[PDB]
Amino acid sequence: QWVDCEFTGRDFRDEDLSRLHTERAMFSECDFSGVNLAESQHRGSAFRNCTFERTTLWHSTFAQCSMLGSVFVACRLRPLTLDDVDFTLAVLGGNDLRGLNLTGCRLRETSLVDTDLRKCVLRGADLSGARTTGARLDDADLRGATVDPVLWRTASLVGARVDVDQAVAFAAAHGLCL
Amino acid sequence: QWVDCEFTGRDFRDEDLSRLHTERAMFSECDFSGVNLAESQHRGSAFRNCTFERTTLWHSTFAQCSMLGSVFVACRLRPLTLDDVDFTLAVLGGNDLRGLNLTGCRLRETSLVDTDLRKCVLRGADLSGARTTGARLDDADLRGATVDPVLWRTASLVGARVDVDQAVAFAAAHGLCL
Ligand SMILES: [Cs+]
Ligand SMILES: [Cs+]
Ligand SMILES: [Cs+]
Ligand SMILES: [Cs+]
Ligand SMILES: [Cs+]
Ligand SMILES: [Cs+]
Ligand SMILES: [Cs+]
Ligand SMILES: [Cs+]
Ligand SMILES: [Cs+]
Ligand SMILES: [Cs+]
Ligand SMILES: [Cs+]
Ligand SMILES: [Cs+]
Repeated sequence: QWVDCEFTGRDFRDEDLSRLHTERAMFSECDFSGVNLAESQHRGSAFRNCTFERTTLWHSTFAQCSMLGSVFVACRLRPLTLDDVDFTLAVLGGNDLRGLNLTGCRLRETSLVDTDLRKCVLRGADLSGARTTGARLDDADLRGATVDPVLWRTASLVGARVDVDQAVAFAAAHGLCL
Repeated sequence: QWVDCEFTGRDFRDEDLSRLHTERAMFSECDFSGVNLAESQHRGSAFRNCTFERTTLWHSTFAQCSMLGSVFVACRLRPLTLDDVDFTLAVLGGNDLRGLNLTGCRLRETSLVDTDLRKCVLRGADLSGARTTGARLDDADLRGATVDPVLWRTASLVGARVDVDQAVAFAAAHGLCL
């Protein structure tokens, strides 16, 4: 258990940190490449501008945690239990996030380039400023999520679930004039 | 002036009928191929299942007239003054109708295949059952018009003006789930 402490510029590479429990641990610029972090549990922690390359995070829990600015490259992120996790400014490009429940999660200015979010639950999520080029949102649930008009012409949306507002914004994003 | 009379299966081909005035003239199955009908004026008349091939109808006026079932092939239809003209079941495929004001006109089960309706005013029009394959509705005004979901994936709509309902139906026609 790492409780009420910080870690800055620490190199945790290729370590086995499975089942780690943290509470109010603030990590800044820590390197978690090749780290095995399966079955870990986090509550109130922050992983700020950290590097997650090929990090294994599946079967984990993050509650009220921040991931602001962190970069995730080819990470195993499913399944995963998230409750109010801030992904603002984070880089999730190219990862497979299919099926993850991301209700009300902040993804402001998050990079979602070529990220697979198929069937993801994004109700009430905030995607203001996210980069969605090549993003796959098929069969995902977006109702009440705040999204920019650019998303409507960048992500694939077959079967995506939306509210009236989004449908209207989709329509205007494809050249119709309201 | 042809007033309160009928004409059935009449052959009017290649006749000069320019400036003709009719009032409650009922034409059924009349052939108007190659006919010049420019500057004509019609009020309360019917042109039912008539044939209009290469007929010249520009600079004309039709008020409360019916065109039910008539076939129009390469006709000059612009400009034109229409007020409540019924085009139900009519064949307007391939004609250039650009810019025509068609407010509240019925186009139920009308064939609009490859018809150019760019910039047309179709407010309050009824297009239930129209066939819109290759139809061009760019910069046209559709607000309050009743249209089938199939129109949203068949006609070109760049800049078309729509209300909230149509935008929503456009959205659902492209795979989004409301
Ligand atoms: Cs361990
Ligand atoms: Cs802090
Ligand atoms: Cs949860
Ligand atoms: Cs969640
Ligand atoms: Cs916003
Ligand atoms: Cs911003
Ligand atoms: Cs004449
Ligand atoms: Cs009649
Ligand atoms: Cs008129
Ligand atoms: Cs009109
Ligand atoms: Cs209808
Ligand atoms: Cs019908």
